[PDB]
Amino acid sequence: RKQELVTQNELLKQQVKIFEEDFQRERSDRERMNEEKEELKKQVEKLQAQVTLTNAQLKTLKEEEKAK
Amino acid sequence: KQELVTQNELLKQQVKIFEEDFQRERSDRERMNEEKEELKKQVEKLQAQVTLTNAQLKTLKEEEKAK
Amino acid sequence: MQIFVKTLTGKTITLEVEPSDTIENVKAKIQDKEGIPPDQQRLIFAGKQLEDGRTLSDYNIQKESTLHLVLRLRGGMQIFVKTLTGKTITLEVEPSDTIENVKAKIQDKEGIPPDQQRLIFAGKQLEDGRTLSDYNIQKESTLHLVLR
Amino acid sequence: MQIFVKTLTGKTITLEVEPSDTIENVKAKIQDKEGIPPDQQRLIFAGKQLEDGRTLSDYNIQKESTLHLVLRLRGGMQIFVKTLTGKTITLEVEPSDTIENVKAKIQDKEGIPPDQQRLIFAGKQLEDGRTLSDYNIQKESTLHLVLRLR
Repeated sequence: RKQELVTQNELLKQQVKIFEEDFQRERSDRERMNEEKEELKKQVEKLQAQVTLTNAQLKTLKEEEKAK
Repeated sequence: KQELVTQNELLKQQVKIFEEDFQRERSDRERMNEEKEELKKQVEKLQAQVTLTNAQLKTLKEEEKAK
Repeated sequence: MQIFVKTLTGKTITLEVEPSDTIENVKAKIQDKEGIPPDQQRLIFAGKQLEDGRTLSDYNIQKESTLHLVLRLRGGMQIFVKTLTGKTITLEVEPSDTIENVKAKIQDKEGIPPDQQRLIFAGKQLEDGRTLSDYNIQKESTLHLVLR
Repeated sequence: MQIFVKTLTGKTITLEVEPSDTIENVKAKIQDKEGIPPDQQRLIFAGKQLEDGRTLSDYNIQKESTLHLVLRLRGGMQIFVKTLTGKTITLEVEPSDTIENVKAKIQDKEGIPPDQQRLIFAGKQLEDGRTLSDYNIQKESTLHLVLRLR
């Protein structure tokens, strides 16, 4: 019984350690994914600025023409 | 032995807690992937708008030259 | 009523409670003494998990009883903090955390003194006496850490 | 020879083995029977963490011995599978898993039969016999699942 309970003690401790390691790896992957999300947000910002600029250039080009 | 009995029951609880914690972390990472995928769609739409507007600029300049 | 709370480490503390106190109040008391958020706490008695809404009387807990505290690996709310070097750290926070509380958590993880930390969110540097909720900083928001 | 494998969950399965089966072979039997990849399996006997390259004979494991299976919640590589309805499925895979294996994992997780599944990656529909590495499918890649309903 004490050998049986020490056996379960050992197996339970090992299961806890594995689960804690699994969690830390999942957390690390989630951090990386945030970083990738943040770089996508910068790309969106950059592209929105390009579209805004080109739209303004298009309008301007048409007014430069009418000014002829 | 009773001290050992208590530690095994606490350890059992810790196993169940830690699995719950992992499953929440996994669920959060999945939702983050969905958020990434939505941003990738926005990037795609925006890239499409850039190629269109760039192309319109170039052809306006060419149309004006041709007159 | 006076109760012990003990972890799987050697850690043990004493709490001033009443038999009418709910488990959620006991968790709030543990936060006050020990700095452990309630959402990171699981309290155990006779091998079973105590529900937040129940009283101590509901589990037949008497004075000089020992409750067992098992800490979670996370709570409900995380935020991300990005450094200039592209490193990310994630912090376990509550919306009631002050900016100084957040800086102390960063010191805990990375060793950087709070007075040398500047936290930025939505282009604004964050003031020490204000909370996360004051800036509408949500779950999974990203703050930027810049060093003085 | 028939041994037993016991999870901490209380689940006992019974396996048909031969002495000097590598622990690797026993883990494969467990994956055929239960949903569990070998990299999420850790087998223990007589307090010894059992190594994949050594054998049942190696560990003095007699005819109807019981092994203890400790489980991981994840392995080394995950991919995401997005459904047409917006739901995400995370799968525990290996780069040499076939598309057939991936569809079987989706079945085990979600209950959708494999011949009903069409998997898409990078605007290309994925062929059953090929592997994830064949398509340049990396960890944290997102596949799209579309159902073929007749």
